[PDB]
This record gives sequence, C-alpha cells and structure tokens, in this order.
Amino acid sequence: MREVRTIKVFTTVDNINLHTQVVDMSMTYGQQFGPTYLDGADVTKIKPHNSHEGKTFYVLPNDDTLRVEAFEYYHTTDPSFLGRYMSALNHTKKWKYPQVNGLTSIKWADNNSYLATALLTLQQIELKFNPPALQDAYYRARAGEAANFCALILAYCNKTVGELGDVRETMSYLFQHANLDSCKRVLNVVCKTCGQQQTTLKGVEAVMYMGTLSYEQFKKGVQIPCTCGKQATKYLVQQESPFVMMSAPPAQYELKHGTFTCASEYTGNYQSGHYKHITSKETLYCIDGALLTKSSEYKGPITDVFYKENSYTTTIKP
Ligand SMILES: Cc1cccc(NC(=S)NCCN(C)C)c1
Ligand SMILES: Cc1cccc(NC(=S)NCCN(C)C)c1
Ligand SMILES: [Cl-]
Ligand SMILES: [Zn+2]
Repeated sequence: MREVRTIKVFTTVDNINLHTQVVDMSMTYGQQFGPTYLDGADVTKIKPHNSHEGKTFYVLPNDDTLRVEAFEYYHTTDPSFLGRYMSALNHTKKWKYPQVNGLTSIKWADNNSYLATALLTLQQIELKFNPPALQDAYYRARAGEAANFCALILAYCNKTVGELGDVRETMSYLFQHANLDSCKRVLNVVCKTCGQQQTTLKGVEAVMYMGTLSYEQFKKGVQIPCTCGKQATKYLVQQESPFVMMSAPPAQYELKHGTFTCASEYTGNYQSGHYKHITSKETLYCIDGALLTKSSEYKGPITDVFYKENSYTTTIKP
C-alpha cells in the first residue's frame, strides 16, 4: 500500500466544540491523540476503522485550546476527571432510566441506589448548576437520558462505578457546583455558663445540617456540647433558601405525609447497605430504583430529609 490511508474524525473535550483531525489508520488512536474514547469506551489501543469516519472522540486536554474548553465546560482542573468520566459513562450508558411517578429514576445496578436517590431528590428541589456540563446533563436527565448526568456525578464525587456512595456527601458535591449564593442561615447557641452566641452561614453550609432529621426540632432547639463541658442549645434564627436538607446517622424515624418534601432511607452498615427514596405527594411513595410502593404512613431508618423553604424568621424571643 502506497502513502498513508486515512480517515477524518473529530476530537473533543466537551462534545460540542469539535476539532477536525486526519488520522493514519496504520497507527492507534493513542499513538496519535493520547488517551482516546468513543462514547465512553477506551479506544486508546485501537486503530481507526472506516466506520469511525466522522465520529466524535473524547481526548484529554493536551493543548491550551482544549484546556480552556474543558475548564469552561466542567469547572475542574483535575487531570484524571475526563478519564474517570469516560470510564463511568461506559457503564451508566448501559443502565436503565425509567420514569417512576413522573420522575427519572435508575433501575438498580452496580450498587447505584445512592445515585437513584440523589437523582430523584434533585428533581424535587430548586437548584441550578453552574458548570455547563452539569446543566446540559441534568436537563437531559430530567427528560429521561441520565447516563451522562450519572457519570458526571460519579466523576465529580470521585466515586467509581460500584463503589459505596453516601447520598449526603454526593449532595454536598453537587451543591458546591450549584448557585446557592442567595442562601443564608442564622443560628444562636445558648449555654448556662457561657451565654449566647450567633453565627451566620452562607451558601451551601446554610442549607445542610448534620445532627437532626426534624426541621421542627431544629427551629425549636437541639442540644450540643460546648467548650466548657456542658450542653448548649442551638436553634434556627433565620433561614433564606428554597429548601433545606436535614441529615443524621440513620435512625428509626417516622415520615408524616405532608410535613416534608422527600427523604433518604439507608439500611445496612458502613460496609454495605441500600438506599430507598420516599417522596410525599398525594400519599407517601417509596421509590427503590425501578420499584414503587405506596403507603399512608412510613417508619424506617431515615438519614436525610428534604424540606422546602423560602424565608423563615424565629418567633423565639432570645
Ligand atoms: C483543563 C485545564 C485548564 C486550565 C488549566 C489547567 N491546568 C494545568 S494544564 N496545570 C498544570 C498541569 N496539571 C493539571 C498537572 C487545566
Ligand atoms: C460519619 C457519618 C456521620 C453522619 C452521617 C453519616 N452517614 C451515614 S452513616 N450514611 C449511611 C450511608 N453510608 C454509610 C454509605 C456518616
Ligand atoms: Cl441546571
Ligand atoms: Zn459553655
């Protein structure tokens, strides 16, 4: 064969901006591009095919044009992000995403129940992501194709497919990448020996609390240790957010219809467990991936409860 036989392909980091390439079919993609992927699959050690003509390949950002695009799209500089995203995508593109009670869920696979619950929660709270990658993928998940959204969640949370996940920790990562700058929380803490003390929390900190599942109990007061050695009380002074997340180590808890938005239930230990999702609508639905049951009341090992909010100020006279 005289001269090199070639094909035209496009490389990308964000799957929107394309970069024309002529590739030599006698060499692998890795020899010509560095690590290369085709819709999640690692083709780095593969030589081009005629069927590859015109297709888009993900590559790592090795030149300043790809770097600017990658960061603008993903808001990250982690050198392994894009590989980790493609590894996850190769699995999540195979998962199933059924509509359960009007929401996009995920049929159980690969220990993914924490992702199912996280995805179902997102569709019930008001949240705008900042990274365009997350906006595009979330919009597409809402409509049914969550494969890219779930791979991105995995990649942002630095969990690989199959690894144990926490819903609260995942929610925390996603909240970091969301506009919550309009959120504010004022707390006060009362100690018999030490006195009063107010604290103001902003952004993410201000919509997550660890220690009680009850927003009522949070408004009324909760007991905590003080530097002196005694128990002090912490109560909510003011709240400004479209939702609040209350979390605590899993514990038997009664979910009362119409008193909360949705919740996470965790059964197991630190080694091994399973998440179910409970949403309060016309009744209480339990969504367990593809599975759906209902009940008028619920008692279970609850670990996260989501409530909604706009503005709240305490009637407690300090
Ligand atoms: C995608 C992107 C955009 C802008 C800057 C950087 N960061 C770089 S290229 N910094 C040093 C190399 N380390 C990553 C190992 C990465
Ligand atoms: C250290 C700590 C403190 C408070 C809450 C949790 N979260 C838990 S125990 N969640 C259960 C699901 N994970 C085990 C995968 C962990
Ligand atoms: Cl968004
Ligand atoms: Zn004290």
